[PDB]
Amino acid sequence: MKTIFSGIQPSGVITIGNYIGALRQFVELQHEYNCYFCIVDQHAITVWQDPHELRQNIRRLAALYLAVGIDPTQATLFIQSEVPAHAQAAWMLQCIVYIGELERMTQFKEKSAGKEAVSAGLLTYPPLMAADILLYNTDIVPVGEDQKQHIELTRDLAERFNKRYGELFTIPEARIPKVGARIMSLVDPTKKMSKSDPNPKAYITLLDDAKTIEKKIKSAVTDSEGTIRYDKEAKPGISNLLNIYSTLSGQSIEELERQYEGKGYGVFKADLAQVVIETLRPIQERYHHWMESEELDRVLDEGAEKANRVASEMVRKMEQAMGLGR
Amino acid sequence: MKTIFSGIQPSGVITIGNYIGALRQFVELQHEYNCYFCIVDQHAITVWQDPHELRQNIRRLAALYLAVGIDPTQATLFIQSEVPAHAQAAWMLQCIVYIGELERMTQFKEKSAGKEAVSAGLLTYPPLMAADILLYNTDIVPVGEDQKQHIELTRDLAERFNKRYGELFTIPEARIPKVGARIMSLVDPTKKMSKSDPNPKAYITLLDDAKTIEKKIKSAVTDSEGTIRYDKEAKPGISNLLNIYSTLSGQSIEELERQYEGKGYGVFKADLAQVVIETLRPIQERYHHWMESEELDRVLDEGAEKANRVASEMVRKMEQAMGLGR
Ligand SMILES: Nc1ncnc2c1ncn2[C@@H]1O[C@H](COP(=O)(O)OP(=O)(O)OP(=O)(O)O)[C@@H](O)[C@@H]1O
Ligand SMILES: Nc1ncnc2c1ncn2[C@@H]1O[C@H](COP(=O)(O)OP(=O)(O)OP(=O)(O)O)[C@@H](O)[C@@H]1O
Ligand SMILES: OCCc1c[nH]c2ccccc12
Ligand SMILES: OCCc1c[nH]c2ccccc12
Repeated sequence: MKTIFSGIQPSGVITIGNYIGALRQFVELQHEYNCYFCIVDQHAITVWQDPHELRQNIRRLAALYLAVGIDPTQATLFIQSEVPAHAQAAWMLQCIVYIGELERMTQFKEKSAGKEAVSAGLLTYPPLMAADILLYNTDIVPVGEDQKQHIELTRDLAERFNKRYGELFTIPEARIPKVGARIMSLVDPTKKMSKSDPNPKAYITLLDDAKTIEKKIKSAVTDSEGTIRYDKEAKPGISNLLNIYSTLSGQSIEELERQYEGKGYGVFKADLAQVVIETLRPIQERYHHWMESEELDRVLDEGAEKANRVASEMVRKMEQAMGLGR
Repeated sequence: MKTIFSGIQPSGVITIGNYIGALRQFVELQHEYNCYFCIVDQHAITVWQDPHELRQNIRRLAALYLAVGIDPTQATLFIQSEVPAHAQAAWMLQCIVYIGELERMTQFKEKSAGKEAVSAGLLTYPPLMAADILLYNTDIVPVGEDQKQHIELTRDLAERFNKRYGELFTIPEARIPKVGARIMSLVDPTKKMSKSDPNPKAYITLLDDAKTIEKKIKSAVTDSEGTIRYDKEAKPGISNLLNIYSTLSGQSIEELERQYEGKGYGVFKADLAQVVIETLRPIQERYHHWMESEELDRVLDEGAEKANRVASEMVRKMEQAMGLGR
């Protein structure tokens, strides 16, 4: 039985991009693999987070993990900061990675483009993520396309540690879905949808109500050609909407192209909004059930205890390999 | 009663520079302050350390801490990596510091000058050091001159956290001794003496035997003027040797200048070597007593338990202020 690890930042409320690219597949993989699913709050604070919003987004993410169908008896669900081994292993891997490898990361370059002043944690984001994965001898890392480069670096760091000190880490492999690996922003179809986008109109969170979802889908940027067909280069907006429609409804893109022959973008958008609303309706109902109850904290308590047992043992082996401590 | 924190890297065997600039004063301050003295093995691995040498240098440093007279019932002596709070607080402070502040650090610039490839841990050395200090509500940090800049940054990070989130950290002050704050290398009197210098002749470790100390002092670079007088600009070699002689023997520099009027560098160096040997002789005897015994590990066990109690509580307050966890 292979091991899976994957994490989601409580930098906001997760989007249909997070769902389609990652979380939706978590629900299937929990039955086939030994699964660790993490709320990576230490990654979230690599940029400014209001403390009250962060505390709440951590609970919201935990509730949405379970609301979409993750069974806490089949997968280990826990908060990153409640397992100290992640910070401990992050430091050791920070001493393995070179500054040039971190500065070349695409995520760092895009996230620091606003400039002014960028935290060191943003630069050292990858070694913490590498620690997340390597601590549990992870075989498979299910992610969207945006995390492929970080997993490539994680493999490099595992190989470097293994050959500098001794064989210890499993070399992880990314698992990126064939469909929906990069949901695009509704207001800029050339940028990926992000839950921390300064525009709320760029994303659909799993907690958006019907009126909000209708507004954001109908406001999504398109061309003016009027034909509903998939073509990323010429029609990136319509192409993104068709991809969301297809993967949420179960209709193929060609089937959707035929369905909307001779129809305008207006009815296409209105229909897609209702497809999204109906998808989110049972998720939101179970979400409110998890946010109301003490059982959410008990799930998190037990998840952290289990992750701590595995991760702290790996840290002991990492320290012994490097010569730290006694 | 004010609190003191100071740490020494097990990157090697500590030198007379480490002793004169820091450790010697530890022995006095332990009776006047609430003291934490640390073996910072996580700082040591910011550059390559052979695991076997690192494991041994950690024990050697612990033994030399106690051999010079640190009383484990008057001060808390512990290993950095055995208190996870240091890595945890280091991550949070990494999210407070800006990359530009780390790149401007003098230590980073000098240590990365060899170039090729520099670990990220070398860049993020300061936020871990800031964590070391701030975790124990430290008032005073006794160090040599080389650590002044790191403590200035630590104060900046404490103030930034305090005003971004809420008053939590004590603002520490450096305590740099009037005499001996920067012992210089014996082979390059314009560089500070360093325990990890690629030349062994640059430093005198506390464990150097008599023949070795004689060799290194007699090989120390001087001018050819022949006069024994203190003048850093014209005679940096002789000036460094006079400073070591003065602070170890209790004679003032002027008293030493008068004593060696009309004498050559040869007898001056030979005499200084014996002053150093006699200084180290009782230290080395008690060192061998600590390395032989189980009581060294018990001291370290109790030190880590006490430091963990204080540091883990501060991490809980740091997490609560930032919104991490629950
Ligand atoms: N636009 C996207 N399309 C598909 N998957 C995505 C997308 N964005 C994130 N993911 C996925 O969500 C998972 C968690 O990553 P993360 O927490 O950092 O999302 P985010 O960047 O903060 O939110 P988002 O990108 O949607 O705006 C990843 O496994 C994977 O990258
Ligand atoms: N040349 C020196 N003169 C005086 N104090 C020193 C000197 N070098 C280090 N120190 C002091 O030793 C303490 C521990 O610092 P550290 O472990 O990093 O020493 P080091 O750089 O590795 O060894 P060294 O500088 O002697 O070659 C510090 O509080 C303080 O900087
Ligand atoms: O950076 C993407 C979020 C994340 C943090 N740690 C991880 C480990 C595995 C998959 C995703 C993450
Ligand atoms: O960098 C100098 C060694 C060191 C690491 N952490 C510290 C905290 C206080 C004084 C010195 C150190």
